[PDB]
Amino acid sequence: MWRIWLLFDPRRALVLLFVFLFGLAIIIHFILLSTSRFNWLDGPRA
Amino acid sequence: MWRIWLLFDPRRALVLLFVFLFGLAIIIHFILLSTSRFNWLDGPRA
Amino acid sequence: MWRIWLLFDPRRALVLLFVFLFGLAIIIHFILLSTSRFNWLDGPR
Amino acid sequence: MWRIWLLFDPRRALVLLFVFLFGLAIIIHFILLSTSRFNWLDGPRA
Amino acid sequence: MWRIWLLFDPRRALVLLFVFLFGLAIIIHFILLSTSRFNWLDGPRA
Amino acid sequence: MWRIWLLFDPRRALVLLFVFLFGLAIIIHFILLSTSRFNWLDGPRA
Amino acid sequence: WRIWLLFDPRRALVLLFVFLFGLAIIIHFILLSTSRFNWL
Amino acid sequence: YQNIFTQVQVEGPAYAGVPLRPGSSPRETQTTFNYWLGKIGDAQVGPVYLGFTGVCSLLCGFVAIEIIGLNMLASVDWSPIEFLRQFCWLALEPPKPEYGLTIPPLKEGGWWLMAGFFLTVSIALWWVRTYRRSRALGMGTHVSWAFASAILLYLALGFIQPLLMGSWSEAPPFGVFPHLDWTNNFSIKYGNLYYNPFHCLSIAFLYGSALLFAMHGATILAVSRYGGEREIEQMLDRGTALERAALFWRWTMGFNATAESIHRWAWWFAVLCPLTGAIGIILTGPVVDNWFDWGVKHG
Amino acid sequence: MQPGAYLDLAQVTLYVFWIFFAGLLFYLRREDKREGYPLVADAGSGTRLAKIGVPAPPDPKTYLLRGGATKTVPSTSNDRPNVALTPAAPWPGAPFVPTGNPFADGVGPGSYAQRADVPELGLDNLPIIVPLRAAKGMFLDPRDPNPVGMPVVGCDGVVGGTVTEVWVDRAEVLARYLEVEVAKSRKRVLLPVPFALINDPFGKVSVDAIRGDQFAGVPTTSKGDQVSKLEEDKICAYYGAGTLYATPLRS
Amino acid sequence: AMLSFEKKYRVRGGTLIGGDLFDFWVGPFYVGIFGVMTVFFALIGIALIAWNTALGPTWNLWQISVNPPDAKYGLGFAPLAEGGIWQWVSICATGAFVTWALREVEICRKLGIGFHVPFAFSFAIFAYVTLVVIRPVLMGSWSYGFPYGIFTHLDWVSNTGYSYGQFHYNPAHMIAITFFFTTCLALALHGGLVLSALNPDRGEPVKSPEHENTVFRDLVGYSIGTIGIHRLGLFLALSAVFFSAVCMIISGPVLAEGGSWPDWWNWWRNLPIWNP
Amino acid sequence: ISGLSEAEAKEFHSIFVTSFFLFIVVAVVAHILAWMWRPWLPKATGY
Amino acid sequence: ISGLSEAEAKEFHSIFVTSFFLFIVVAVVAHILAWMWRPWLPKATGY
Amino acid sequence: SISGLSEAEAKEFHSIFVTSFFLFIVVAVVAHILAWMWRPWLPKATGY
Amino acid sequence: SISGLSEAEAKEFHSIFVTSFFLFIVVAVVAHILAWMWRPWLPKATGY
Amino acid sequence: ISGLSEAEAKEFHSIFVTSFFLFIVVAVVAHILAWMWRPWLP
Ligand code: BCL
Ligand code: BCL
Ligand SMILES: CC[C@H]1c2cc3[nH]c4c(c3C)C(=O)[C@H](C(=O)OC)c4c3nc(cc4[nH]c(cc(n2)[C@@H]1C)c(C(C)=O)c4C)[C@@H](C)[C@@H]3CCC(=O)OC/C=C(\C)CCC[C@@H](C)CCC[C@@H](C)CCCC(C)C
Ligand SMILES: CC(C)C/C=C/[C@H](C)C/C=C/[C@@H](C)CCC[C@H](C)CCCC[C@@H](C)CCC[C@H](C)CCC[C@@H](C)CCCC(C)(C)O
Ligand SMILES: CCCCCCCCCCCCO[C@@H]1O[C@H](CO)[C@@H](O[C@H]2O[C@H](CO)[C@@H](O)[C@H](O)[C@H]2O)[C@H](O)[C@H]1O
Ligand SMILES: CCCCCCCCCCCCO[C@@H]1O[C@H](CO)[C@@H](O[C@H]2O[C@H](CO)[C@@H](O)[C@H](O)[C@H]2O)[C@H](O)[C@H]1O
Ligand SMILES: [Fe+3]
Repeated sequence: MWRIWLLFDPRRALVLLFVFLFGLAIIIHFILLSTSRFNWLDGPRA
Repeated sequence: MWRIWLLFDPRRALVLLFVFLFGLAIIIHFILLSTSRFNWLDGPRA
Repeated sequence: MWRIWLLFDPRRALVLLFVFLFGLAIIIHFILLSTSRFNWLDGPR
Repeated sequence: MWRIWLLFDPRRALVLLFVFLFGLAIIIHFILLSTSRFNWLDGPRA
Repeated sequence: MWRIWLLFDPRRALVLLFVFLFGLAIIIHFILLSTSRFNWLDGPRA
Repeated sequence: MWRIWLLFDPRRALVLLFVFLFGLAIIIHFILLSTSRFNWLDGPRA
Repeated sequence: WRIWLLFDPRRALVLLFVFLFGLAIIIHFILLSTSRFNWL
Repeated sequence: YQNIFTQVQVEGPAYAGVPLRPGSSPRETQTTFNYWLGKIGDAQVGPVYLGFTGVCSLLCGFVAIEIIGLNMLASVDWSPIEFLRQFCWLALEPPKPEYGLTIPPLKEGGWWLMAGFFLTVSIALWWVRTYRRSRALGMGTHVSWAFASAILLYLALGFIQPLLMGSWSEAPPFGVFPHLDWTNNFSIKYGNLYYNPFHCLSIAFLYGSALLFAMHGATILAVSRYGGEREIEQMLDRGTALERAALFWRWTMGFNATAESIHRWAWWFAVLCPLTGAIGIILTGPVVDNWFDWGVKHG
Repeated sequence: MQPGAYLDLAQVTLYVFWIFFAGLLFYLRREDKREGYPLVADAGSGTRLAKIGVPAPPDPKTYLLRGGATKTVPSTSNDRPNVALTPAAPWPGAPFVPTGNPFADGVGPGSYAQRADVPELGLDNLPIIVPLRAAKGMFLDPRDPNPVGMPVVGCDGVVGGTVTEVWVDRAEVLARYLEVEVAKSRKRVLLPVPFALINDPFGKVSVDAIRGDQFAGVPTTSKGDQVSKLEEDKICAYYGAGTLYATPLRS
Repeated sequence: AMLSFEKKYRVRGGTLIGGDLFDFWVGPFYVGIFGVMTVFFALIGIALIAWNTALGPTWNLWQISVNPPDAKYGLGFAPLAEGGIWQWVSICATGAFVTWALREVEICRKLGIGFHVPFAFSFAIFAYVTLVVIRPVLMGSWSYGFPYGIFTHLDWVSNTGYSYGQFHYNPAHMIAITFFFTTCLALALHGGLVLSALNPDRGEPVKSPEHENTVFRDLVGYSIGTIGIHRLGLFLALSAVFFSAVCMIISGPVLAEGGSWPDWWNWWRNLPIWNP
Repeated sequence: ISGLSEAEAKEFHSIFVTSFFLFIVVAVVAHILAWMWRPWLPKATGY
Repeated sequence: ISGLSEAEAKEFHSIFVTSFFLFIVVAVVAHILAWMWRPWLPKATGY
Repeated sequence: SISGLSEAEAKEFHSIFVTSFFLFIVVAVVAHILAWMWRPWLPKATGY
Repeated sequence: SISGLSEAEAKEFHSIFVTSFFLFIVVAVVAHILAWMWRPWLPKATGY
Repeated sequence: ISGLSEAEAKEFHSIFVTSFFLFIVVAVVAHILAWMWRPWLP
């Protein structure tokens, strides 16, 4: 077993993991959507 | 009407009345002094 | 009218009245001194 | 009139009077010195 | 007039008088040094 | 005049007098050094 | 010695030393203020 | 050791609080304990009584915040990306000058006017809530009258000075950097606000409140080993802690306060900061339009 | 005044403020004088007339307490005017020297006020500073160390006693005192928490104000499960005396 | 004279230097060696200010100004009539502030209390030293210190702020302002709370710390307590001053003098998340 | 109450009225002199 | 009896009055000399 | 009973005080005479 | 006494005090003579 | 001022100084490697 759960109660060390994963997925989608090549909505500029 | 002094102690009533009356008198004097017509010191046309 | 001194301590009343009188006299003097007609030091100009 | 000393501590009243007199004297002197006419050190051009 | 020392502590009065006299002398000297006519160090242009 | 030492303790009065005299000397030396005529280090501005 | 009946030297000496040091510093800074005696 | 933190923290039952007068409703029952709060202070996080005035205050305030946010989202074409990018630069701007004190079109200051109305109603309701929460425990209303000073500055900034100037366009926008720019341009447009004397006084009282609260906090922490933090009891029955505090300040600067009058000093400095501020703002434009010219006229 | 005059509304408002603020400073400095007055004139000063200052102290202020009781400030009975001190010099402003033992006299950093010899009752008319054995429902929150059991040691490294109980404040959950079974006389004395380093540096809790034996002299509380305001000042004052008068030969 | 309860505490000992030579009071004031030194420095400084004014055009209190040296002197001693008086007034002022903090330390030792007040004053001393010593040294000339004048140092603040575009966009400056406004808020709250408990509504008894906790809860949401409030107040004021000092250190030594604080924020607008 | 007996009150009040009246007389003489130096209260067209 | 006795009050008041009168007469001489130096109270047109 | 002293002490201090005050005033008068010899003050309304 | 000096000790201290004060004054006088020989002060109304 | 004993202060200070020294030695090796890349003194 991994006792990082013992230092970190999963009741909080899993909701923070999820808010972080959500923030990361949002950031990556935003980056792709800001590029001209990888935009899938109004995709390529110029 | 004398029963009013059963509600407010005459001491506080009197000091607040005096400060209020003096403030009002000062305000009115300065308001007049700011006008042209009712300025009694330097007179009109200013 | 003497009964007013039953309402207010004559010491505090007298000190407050003197402070008020001196402040009012100073204010009136400075107001006159700031006008051009009633400035008695330099004069109308 | 002498009864006023049965009310006010004469030492405190007297040092108050001296402080007030000195303050008034230096204030009037400074006012005169700030005017052009009554300046007695440099003279009338001020 | 010796009765004044039945009112005031002559020791504290002496120290206060010294402080006040020195402050006044310094003030007057600096006033004179600030004028042009009575500046006695550099002279009549100040 | 010797009676002045029945009023003031000589140690503290003497040390305070020395501090006062040193401060006065420092101030007069600065004042002389700030002028042009009495700058004994660089001389006048010329 | 008469001054030593006052001002017991076990404490009236380090004060004199810091005073002398402060006065020396003041005079050196005043010298550096000028151009003739600025030795730098 | 010094009392910046609590070495040993005891924990017990949750306190429901003082019972109220027969004029209120049953309060909440959250009463949770946060460890770090107890590390720096007390640990309980409730129970927050939220009655009628509190609920209507939050409703009006969130109406205002919703209006502001929807306008900032519309001003950016509803793009959440561009909203996150430009957030600190977005604002619901005040009405245009051409409209004076009328109700302008929604996109030209009508939305600003409605958000300002609802924010003012929220703030007045919160003030009423502070008043009632104090007088429902039998306490004085000093906190409410300290809040009224901040409210007076806020009204002078957004309502009174725009009234006396005859135009809603004088008022700040609802945005972070844009309201900073409003502050700057207000100083620039009306001379130089450093020569507004009531601005100088407001700054004096702000610096003095910082100074005073540093002094007072440091003084209470310095005598906390003698029970100095129990200020009410030290005032009702003076102990050696408040004697030592008074003596520290009397030997330092020649005069001291008591356990109660120091808090009068505190209250009055903190209150006079926005009072003089509101006066200086109401004077800026209706009375004085160039403060540097006024200062030259005087000094 | 008029648009061209030298007098205008802004400076009139400023002078109104200056008057109001001088009045307010007078009022505040007057409120400041509700304790510690009249002044005690020192050597070489006439003591016939009182020294008060230019804002004279106001009339005594009367506070209403919960149980219909009443307290009038200034608290002149708390002053302890005459104590065991003698002037180090005949001139004014000279410091005083403790004639006896400053720990027992209560002078200097060891001074206390003659507070009421009754505990603080808080809100439910019960003492707020109580041993944990007397406040059921509270617990030391084992997130932090537990002082009980640790033997308390003096400033010179001599063990003074053993921590027996933690005294806490009710309605402000906080540890105020550690009860200490003194070394070998079967006596319990209080130790203010701010005067102790309850961290277990090595194994114990350490107090650097007094040395190990001095724990015998800490003023003891008359009751066993409650402490009065007077005993509170006496204990904190006994520990504060060590800040200047103990220095337990640790050189 | 003494307060009615003061005689217990006016004991000998607790000084740092000098022994019992200066261990005495003058009226209310404790003297110590540092009290003599503080009055010495303050008086030399005030006399130098008066002399600089005597050399100047006006005695108007608002227009009195002791100006720092010209930039041509860099970080060296300037002649007394061309900026040296400013340097010497600065030395006297820093000496006065330091000996004042030390006299407060001596008083703390004599009373047997903590040293929180001199420690907190050291933060204001540090902010002043940042303004007149650290920042102009980092920027290479004493001409960057502010002039000692009631309304000329306001002009210095104005010019310094406007030299970086708009100083509002200085981030440490925004943090410092937040801390000052929160300090004023907390001072009003604390003063009003204690005054409410001590001076209650008519017919009411003096309230207890429990009522204070209750009303503080209903206002701010939670409770910090009687010691927490004073801790928080000390921390808020000290961090306001510390971040003001940081604010000034980063503008001119770090961000160039003709720089722009509004433009510094474009690093956020130009992130690849949303830039193109 | 001010802690003053009615005998003290009447005494203080008589002295106070005398002083107030002398002050008023002096002020009236001062205002007559001031008016002789510079009259205020102009006409609506100025002095 | 806010500090003094009847006799002390009378003695203090006599000394106060005589020294206030000396102050007044010295100030009157001072103002006569000041007026000889430069009169104030100009005409409505100036000096 | 008085504010501090006895009439003997008061009179002794007053004797010394008046002597010192008189010589201080005499020195001041000599100083002012010399100052006036160096620079008179109080100009005419036109100047010096 | 207030200072705690007997009049014997007060007189003894005062003797040395006036001796030192007068030596200080004499040194100051020769210093001012030298300073005047280097730079006289007190100019004419027109300047030096 | 911050509630903390002299033992904790001294041990934390030892830790702080050794951390500072390790930081500085890594700094100087980074500088010499950068010099291997670019000698910044022409
Ligand atoms: C037109 C201008 C004229 C002039 C016209 C007049 C006229 C008219 C009058 C005077 C009067 C006076 N003039 Mg003149 N005077 C002029 C030039 C001067 C000069 C100068 C350097 O040129 C000086 C020093 C003076 C001085 C004086 C005083 C002797 C006197 C002020 C009364 C007084 O002292 O009340 C103060 C009295 C006290 C008792 C104060 C005592 C203070 C005590 C000791 C405690 C104070 C504590 C203090 C606050 C502590 C701090 C001190 C600070 C460190 C300084 N004049 C010019 C030439 N003068 C007045 C006079 O003669 O009155 C009798 C008067 O009517
Ligand atoms: C270039 C900028 C100008 C300048 C332009 C202005 C302008 C304009 C103003 C100030 C004001 C002030 N200035 Mg300024 N100021 C300048 C330079 C300075 C300097 C300096 C070191 O140079 C300092 C220390 C200050 C400091 C100050 C304060 C003393 C004063 C603010 C009082 C206050 O506490 O407001 C804090 C309190 C409030 C802002 C009101 C309280 C708000 C309400 C009550 C709370 C509502 C919260 C709400 C419910 C939350 C939700 C809302 C939604 C999210 C929207 N200024 C320069 C000269 N300054 C103000 C003032 O009063 O001056 C006269 C003001 O209007
Ligand atoms: C003495 C003057 C100082 C002062 C005093 C003061 N403020 C007060 C009080 C007092 C005495 C209260 O009793 C009252 C209070 O409840 O305090 C806890 C309050 C208060 N002062 C507040 C804010 C505040 N005070 C400020 C300033 C000042 N307040 C002065 C410096 C400022 C500044 C400098 O801008 C702000 C932002 C609130 C916390 C509170 C009043 C709350 C209120 O009216 O709520 C209305 C409800 C809504 C708008 C709904 C939404 C609520 C949330 C948005 C609350 C968020 C609070 C805060 C985090 C906002 C910060 C700014 C935002 C843009 C992020
Ligand atoms: C009939 C009329 C005439 C009556 C009305 C008359 C009234 C009386 C007018 C009074 C108006 C005056 C008083 C107002 C004064 C203005 C204030 C001084 C503002 C200054 C400072 C404001 C900013 C610092 C705060 C802006 C808010 C924030 C930046 C944005 C929040 C919105 C979003 C984030 C919410 C996210 C939400 C989303 C969209 C997701 O859902
Ligand atoms: C809630 C706070 C207290 C309640 C409000 C306080 C103020 C109440 C009285 C307000 C009185 C109206 O005040 C008056 O407003 C009008 C228009 O609004 C201004 O009238 C003028 O303002 C300016 C003047 O250049 C121009 O826009 C225009 O010419 C005209 O509108 C007056 O100059 C002002 O004196
Ligand atoms: C017993 C006491 C003896 C005291 C001895 C006195 C020691 C000397 C005191 C230090 C004085 C140094 O004085 C000053 O120092 C700075 C700091 O580098 C020098 O160096 C400075 O030069 C120029 C300006 O001159 C600046 O722009 C530059 O940034 C800085 O390097 C100054 O040119 C020199 O004038
Ligand atoms: Fe407090």
